[PDB]
Amino acid sequence: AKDAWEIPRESLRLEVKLGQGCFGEVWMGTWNGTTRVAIKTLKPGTMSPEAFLQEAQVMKKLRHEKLVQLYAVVSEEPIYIVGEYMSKGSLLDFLKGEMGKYLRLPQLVDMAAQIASGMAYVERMNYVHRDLRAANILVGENLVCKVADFGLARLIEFPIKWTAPEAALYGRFTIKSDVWSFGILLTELTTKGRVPYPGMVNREVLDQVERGYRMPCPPECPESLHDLMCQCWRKDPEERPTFEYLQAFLEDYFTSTEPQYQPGENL
Ligand SMILES: CC(C)C[C@@H]1NC(=O)c2c1c1c3ccccc3n(CCCCN)c1c1[nH]c3ccccc3c21
Repeated sequence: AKDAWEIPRESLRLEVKLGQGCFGEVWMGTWNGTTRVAIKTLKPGTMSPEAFLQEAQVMKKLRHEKLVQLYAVVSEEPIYIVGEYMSKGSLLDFLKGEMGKYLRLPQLVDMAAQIASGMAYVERMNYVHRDLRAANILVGENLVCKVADFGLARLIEFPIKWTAPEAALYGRFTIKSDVWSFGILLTELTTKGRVPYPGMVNREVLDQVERGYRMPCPPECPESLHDLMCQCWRKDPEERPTFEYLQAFLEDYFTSTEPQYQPGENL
């Protein structure tokens, strides 16, 4: 047979390495000498397809403005994956970078809104991400944010700190378990890249969380946004808000929730 996304190898041209990985690397290049693309290569032979194209198989059935776009694939060795190019790289690196110092609440909340918007689409498609966090979020020009990295992210039929209890203990990955991760993601944005649960390892946090402990309101962060985190951190996953609620709440934040927001030294 043949693949509808399959393009010839001579259609692209790798130029600049964007960052090596433990399963390959990412390259900026030109598709047909006109299309600016981002090629995800392969480093043999750890993976070594399981299939490695499963990253793309899901990116075929999904399409949204807040999701990183799939362009094409290459089935023969060396295996390649062509897709949308995000100039600023990972959100985590971006927050930890120089720009993180100048980011304030308006920009941070707006970025979360886009992610919530992207995840709202995923919610409508009846899909789960299973690894929603700042490291898996690509940022481009004009502070645009797009959901990325779809490993084993499938239908409905170890980042423990970002993972919901029922998903870590019983493997019950739902769209409501992604909401949990979104609440953790909101702490990463309000701390500008700090690892959640500071001074706390995987075993002690899982026990502490199961007992009912939740992360405190981060410095300069308003109570209204912290409450949203707690809603996402409710023990019973059915009570967690939808991404439809999350997107709408964030988009209308500085008008309907905090109309009297005054900038601080960090937020
Ligand atoms: C559409 C796809 C093939 C390429 C995507 N486009 C980029 O510009 C880009 C991309 C990825 C990506 C995709 C899938 C899995 C991991 C990926 N990574 C590693 C980051 C850790 C993810 N949790 C990427 C990355 N890293 C950067 C650094 C600087 C500039 C651009 C990218 C950059």
